[PDB]
Amino acid sequence: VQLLQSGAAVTKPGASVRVSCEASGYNIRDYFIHWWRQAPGQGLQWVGWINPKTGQPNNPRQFQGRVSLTRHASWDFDTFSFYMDLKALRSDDTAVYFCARQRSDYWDFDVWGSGTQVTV
Amino acid sequence: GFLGAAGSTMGAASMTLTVQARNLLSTVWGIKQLQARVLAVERYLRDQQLLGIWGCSGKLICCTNVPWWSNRNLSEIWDNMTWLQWDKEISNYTQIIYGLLEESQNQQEKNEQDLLA
Amino acid sequence: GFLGAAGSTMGAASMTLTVQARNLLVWGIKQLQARVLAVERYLRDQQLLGIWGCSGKLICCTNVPWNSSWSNRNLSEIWDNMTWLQWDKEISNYTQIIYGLLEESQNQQEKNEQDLLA
Amino acid sequence: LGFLGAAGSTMGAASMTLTVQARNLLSTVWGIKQLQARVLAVERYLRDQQLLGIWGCSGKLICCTNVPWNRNLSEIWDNMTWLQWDKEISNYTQIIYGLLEESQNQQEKNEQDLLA
Amino acid sequence: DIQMTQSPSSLSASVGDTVTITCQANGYLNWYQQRRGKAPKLLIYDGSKLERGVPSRFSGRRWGQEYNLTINNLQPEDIATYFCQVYEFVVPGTR
Amino acid sequence: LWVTVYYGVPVWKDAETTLFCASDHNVWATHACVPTNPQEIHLENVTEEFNMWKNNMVEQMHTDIISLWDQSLKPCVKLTPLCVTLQCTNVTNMRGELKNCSFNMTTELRDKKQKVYSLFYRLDVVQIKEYRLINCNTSAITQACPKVSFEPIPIHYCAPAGFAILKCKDKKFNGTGPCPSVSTVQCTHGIKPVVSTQLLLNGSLAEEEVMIRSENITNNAKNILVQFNTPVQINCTRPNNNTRKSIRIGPGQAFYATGDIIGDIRQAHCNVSKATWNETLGKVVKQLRKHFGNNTIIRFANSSGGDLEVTTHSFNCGGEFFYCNTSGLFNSTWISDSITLPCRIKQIINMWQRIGQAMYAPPIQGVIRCVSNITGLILTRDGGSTTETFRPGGGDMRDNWRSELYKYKVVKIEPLGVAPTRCKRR
Ligand SMILES: *[C@@H]1O[C@H](CO)[C@@H](O[C@@H]2O[C@H](CO)[C@@H](O[C@@H]3O[C@H](CO)[C@@H](O)[C@H](O)[C@@H]3O)[C@H](O)[C@H]2NC(C)=O)[C@H](O)[C@H]1NC(C)=O
Ligand SMILES: *[C@@H]1O[C@H](CO)[C@@H](O[C@@H]2O[C@H](CO)[C@@H](O)[C@H](O)[C@H]2NC(C)=O)[C@H](O)[C@H]1NC(C)=O
Ligand SMILES: *[C@@H]1O[C@H](CO)[C@@H](O[C@@H]2O[C@H](CO)[C@@H](O)[C@H](O)[C@H]2NC(C)=O)[C@H](O)[C@H]1NC(C)=O
Ligand SMILES: *[C@@H]1O[C@H](CO)[C@@H](O[C@@H]2O[C@H](CO)[C@@H](O)[C@H](O)[C@H]2NC(C)=O)[C@H](O)[C@H]1NC(C)=O
Ligand SMILES: *[C@@H]1O[C@H](CO)[C@@H](O[C@@H]2O[C@H](CO)[C@@H](O)[C@H](O)[C@H]2NC(C)=O)[C@H](O)[C@H]1NC(C)=O
Ligand SMILES: *[C@@H]1O[C@H](CO)[C@@H](O[C@@H]2O[C@H](CO)[C@@H](O)[C@H](O)[C@H]2NC(C)=O)[C@H](O)[C@H]1NC(C)=O
Ligand SMILES: *[C@@H]1O[C@H](CO)[C@@H](O[C@@H]2O[C@H](CO)[C@@H](O)[C@H](O)[C@H]2NC(C)=O)[C@H](O)[C@H]1NC(C)=O
Ligand SMILES: *[C@@H]1O[C@H](CO)[C@@H](O)[C@H](O)[C@H]1NC(C)=O
Ligand SMILES: *[C@@H]1O[C@H](CO)[C@@H](O)[C@H](O)[C@H]1NC(C)=O
Ligand SMILES: *[C@@H]1O[C@H](CO)[C@@H](O)[C@H](O)[C@H]1NC(C)=O
Ligand SMILES: *[C@@H]1O[C@H](CO)[C@@H](O)[C@H](O)[C@H]1NC(C)=O
Ligand SMILES: *[C@@H]1O[C@H](CO)[C@@H](O)[C@H](O)[C@H]1NC(C)=O
Ligand SMILES: *[C@@H]1O[C@H](CO)[C@@H](O)[C@H](O)[C@H]1NC(C)=O
Ligand SMILES: *[C@@H]1O[C@H](CO)[C@@H](O)[C@H](O)[C@H]1NC(C)=O
Ligand SMILES: *[C@@H]1O[C@H](CO)[C@@H](O)[C@H](O)[C@H]1NC(C)=O
Ligand SMILES: *[C@@H]1O[C@H](CO)[C@@H](O)[C@H](O)[C@H]1NC(C)=O
Repeated sequence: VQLLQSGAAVTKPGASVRVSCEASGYNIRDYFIHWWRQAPGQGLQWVGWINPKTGQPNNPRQFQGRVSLTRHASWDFDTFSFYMDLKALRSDDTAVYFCARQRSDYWDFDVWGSGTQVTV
Repeated sequence: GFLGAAGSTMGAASMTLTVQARNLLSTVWGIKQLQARVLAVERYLRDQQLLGIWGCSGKLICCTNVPWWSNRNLSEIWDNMTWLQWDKEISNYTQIIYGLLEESQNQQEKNEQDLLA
Repeated sequence: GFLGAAGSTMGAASMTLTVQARNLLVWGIKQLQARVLAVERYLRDQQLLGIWGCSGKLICCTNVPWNSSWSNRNLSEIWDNMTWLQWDKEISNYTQIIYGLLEESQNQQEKNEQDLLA
Repeated sequence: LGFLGAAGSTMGAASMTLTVQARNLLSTVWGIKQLQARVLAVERYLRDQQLLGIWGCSGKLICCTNVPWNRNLSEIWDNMTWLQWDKEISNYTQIIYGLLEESQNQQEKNEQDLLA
Repeated sequence: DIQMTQSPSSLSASVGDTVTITCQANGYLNWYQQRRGKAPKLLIYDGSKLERGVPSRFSGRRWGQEYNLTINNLQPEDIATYFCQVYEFVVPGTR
Repeated sequence: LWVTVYYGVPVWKDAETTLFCASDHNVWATHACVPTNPQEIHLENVTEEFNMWKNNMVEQMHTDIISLWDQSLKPCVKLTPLCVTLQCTNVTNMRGELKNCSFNMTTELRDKKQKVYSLFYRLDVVQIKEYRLINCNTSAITQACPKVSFEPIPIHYCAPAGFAILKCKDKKFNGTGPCPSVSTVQCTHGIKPVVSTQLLLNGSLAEEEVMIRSENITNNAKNILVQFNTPVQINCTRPNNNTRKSIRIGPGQAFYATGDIIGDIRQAHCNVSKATWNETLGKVVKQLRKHFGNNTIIRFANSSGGDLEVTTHSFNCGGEFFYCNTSGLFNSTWISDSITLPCRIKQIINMWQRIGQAMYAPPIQGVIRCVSNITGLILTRDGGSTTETFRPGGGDMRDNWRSELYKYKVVKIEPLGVAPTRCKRR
């Protein structure tokens, strides 16, 4: 069970940024994928999950209309790619973004991603 | 042999119960035999349970308590009539007896002994 | 009817054993498996009933002494107030050793005695 | 001491462990192969139980019969095992079974019926 | 609603001593230890059971609405930030 | 004193076993189901502990429905010469929904070929003006075999000998917990195997009022199941008048294309009544307010996103697969005439959430109309929260089946007991 991550991205204000994870090591369709972002010198912040089987996302009121979560499986359903799009970069959107695998109803994220630096 | 006492009277056909009793148990062709085996086992087991509930376990001839429709005399019944004619004649009255023996008559008798001992 | 006396006490549920006793017997394998499983379960239960010397009887008395270690309650209360389901959990722990005692002490020695004295 | 644990023991000592032998009799590829065994075991058990029931010995591990018979019992029960007994006496078992079926059971039913 | 707090803030435990980090919450709680400039890692899940691959010294216990994690035989490598998350709510943690 | 053995005592234990079908030319093969007035016995003085989220009836029903779906697609035609390079043009010169696509095809003789055409929907073709079928790179097509019908019919689930099915007769019954009015039965009522994602159709209505059931309401990742006490009528229609044309692609192999449409091309759609939906939403809000503050704001909204199966109300009406835009219903915000839902039609179907195999669906001639009764809802709640908002969701059929089997359970009878008595064996 291993996930992956993309490199750091620098974007101008009023642009779009895309961050991608990739899970290759296990039965992907049976576990949710969650996204988190951490501001510098602050605790973790919750971004919504995505259901790999049907693709329906769930985002909080703060990120409604600005974040999109999609997944794209490959042939033989051996690898998955989970993307995250942010529509309008603002001043205080700088943070570090992680993708995590929820194992069970306890909401315990055993596997995490490397992380990505997003700066405006 | 098997079913050989068919034409004989109920008096002379009740002495050979064992010979009929033995033969109860005894890929297209591989599925039509397993069905027969399971069906035979099930029918034999159902008949054995029906015998056992009434108080008749391992007994080919029983005597039970309920009184005794028919108006014929005993000599007439056991002298000339055969088993099949009796079965065809009295098929209606069987269900009354079947529930009568198992429900009360045995169930009562299974208690007084427990009360007595 | 079937399971009608489930809520009734032990005293009033002992007169209805025959109702449960006579109801114990794709889309092509799911019927055969059930038909053979019912027979196997019925034969196993009847074998255990028979090897204790109780074959053919719904209510049989046994000469195995009952100690208070397994359970101890007043005979007036047990048969008048509490239910069979309530009693099932209370004595469920010690059933196996009771069955083991019934195995040889109830019938085997008495079988040998009957063999010698006949 | 267990299943078939008195195989070498003398008949007198082997007759005390009837229950341990009597208890184990009942209980895609390897999907039908298990079902065949499941049906076969039930069939064999039912056949043996029917044979016991016909003779009037139903539900009895040590039965007594009404069929009369060298071979003094002292040497048989003290100096032999069940296997040698089987090898020696297997010839006559069919006629013994035939006598047991009707010579002593159906008759007993007739006298019991006529008595009451 | 879900209300959860982590009072201890910063601590000054020394090497070779026993440390305790306490919190209060309702619902399932999990403890994570994050080193500076690295991804978080799960130590104890459900707040009482420890994930396979962590030394047995780390132990967390729950009583009523008060949970806390105790570490004994502290080592220099254990200087990270410890925080507890219920479902989607996290607190900055303790360092 | 002494121990006595009772055979036939009323005692049951939790267990799981295979339950067979009894049902009073069909996908679900109810001919193999045994024939089925059934008796129901009331049990008094008893309170059984029920759980609907962990019962095994739903799993067995799911795998049995999948097996019946699979075994009915074996005899009929395998459409895999149809993966060729199509050439498609517009049907008229709503626009661009239908396409006239022509291609080459084989015939009864191996050395000969023919040129044919058919009318395809825009949702079934993908551009390479050369198109191709949507799934010729992922799966193989088998035809839906017109001799069978897709109309659901009630199915019972009956238990073997030595087992029983317990039922809960509590009117206001929560998903899990004791039931003070347990009864017993041999087997259940008729259950229609209907497939839908966001609205439940032709279901069983509640007796007292609207009920809310979720495994754990605090966890937002689990859906909420809503049951109505009164149905909502919905009329769905397909105005087009199609003609079906048969094409021979081999010895004994037939392909059913579409000749043309008589009259005008009109959009398929469904109608709901506005006032009844308003009352139903008011009742749902009133019941939902019990699991939150008494002054919290309730909201409803369009689906967030995903596949076409979960963002739209999906079903079939008489053999044509409808996907309907439902964003006109969940349009409200609550503080303490008719609605028309445009729909689209699809023929190449990937069913049961499998990506390995697919199915075709022959065109059905004539006008198609359905009148159905909406019984329930499946919702999800946006996390990170006053002002709770709810979106429609679905896609998992176990949620569909669980709304019918929430009261039944299976138990095994154990007819042996040991009891203390004063009697001594002779
Ligand atoms: C929910 O249940 C209703 C039950 O009425 C279903 O409506 C019924 O659907 C069938 C299938 O199309 C209709 O049968 C058809 O009738 C026409 C006209 O007689 C005939 O030409 C066809 O060959 C076919 O037999 C039936 O009339 C219709 N019932 C009513 C009252 O309109 C509905 O389809 C179900 N919904 C779902 C999603 O399953
Ligand atoms: C949802 O899950 C939570 C956490 O697993 C459950 O919280 C438990 O609730 C019971 C009864 O209220 C308490 O005895 C436990 O101590 C709680 N566990 C905790 C706080 O970790 C909650 O009950 C669940 N919801 C439902 C409806 O069952
Ligand atoms: C769809 O078109 C067909 C023609 O192919 C119509 O069928 C005719 O219907 C009328 C009305 O009963 C009959 O009198 C004719 O005999 C039918 N066949 C013909 C004209 O060939 C059908 O009615 C149309 N559908 C609708 C809903 O109007
Ligand atoms: C569903 O609702 C639509 C919209 O009201 C109905 O369509 C109307 O039909 C009548 C009768 O032909 C026309 O006079 C109206 O102009 C139509 N409405 C519109 C907006 O064009 C339809 O009849 C209803 N019933 C169905 C589709 O079965
Ligand atoms: C949906 O279709 C049904 C059935 O055609 C419609 O019910 C009709 O309602 C009118 C009055 O509004 C009655 O006069 C008719 O008798 C009803 N039909 C039948 C067959 O009885 C209903 O109006 C339609 N529209 C909805 C439910 O919005
Ligand atoms: C959610 O609502 C919005 C608008 O109410 C729908 O989004 C529209 O989608 C069309 C499709 O191309 C766009 O042209 C519009 O611009 C979108 N609206 C806005 C305001 O941008 C959306 O379809 C609804 N959700 C679902 C699942 O249908
Ligand atoms: C589902 O229905 C909604 C409501 O009709 C659609 O939202 C409209 O989309 C059109 C597309 O250009 C826009 O012009 C309208 O402004 C939208 N309405 C509102 C209120 O914003 C939505 O597009 C439909 N979904 C799909 C996939 O077509
Ligand atoms: C098949 O083709 C479609 C259309 O381009 C594409 O979206 C899809 O990803 C392809 N299948 C796979 C397994 O890549
Ligand atoms: C057939 O009937 C005759 C006439 O009574 C009788 O003598 C004979 O024994 C019967 N045969 C059998 C096999 O019972
Ligand atoms: C920390 O430990 C216990 C758990 O063992 C916890 O319940 C309590 O709040 C704390 N106890 C003390 C003495 O601080
Ligand atoms: C148990 O059920 C019987 C039968 O209806 C009833 O008479 C009795 O009162 C019930 N027990 C109690 C405690 O109510
Ligand atoms: C055919 O439909 C396409 C897609 O809407 C459109 O761009 C084109 O103008 C139409 N007419 C043609 C190709 O003659
Ligand atoms: C059918 O095949 C012929 C080969 O001669 C080709 O010229 C023609 O374009 C094909 N038709 C289509 C619709 O692809
Ligand atoms: C539903 O009806 C009530 C009362 O008639 C009204 O206040 C409310 O606005 C209606 N809802 C919508 C969405 O129009
Ligand atoms: C309801 O939907 C209409 C069109 O679908 C839209 O204009 C409106 O903003 C929505 N919300 C309302 C009326 O509150
Ligand atoms: C709703 O429709 C179903 C099937 O068409 C029908 O059985 C049911 O009776 C209807 N609802 C009412 C209240 O009649």
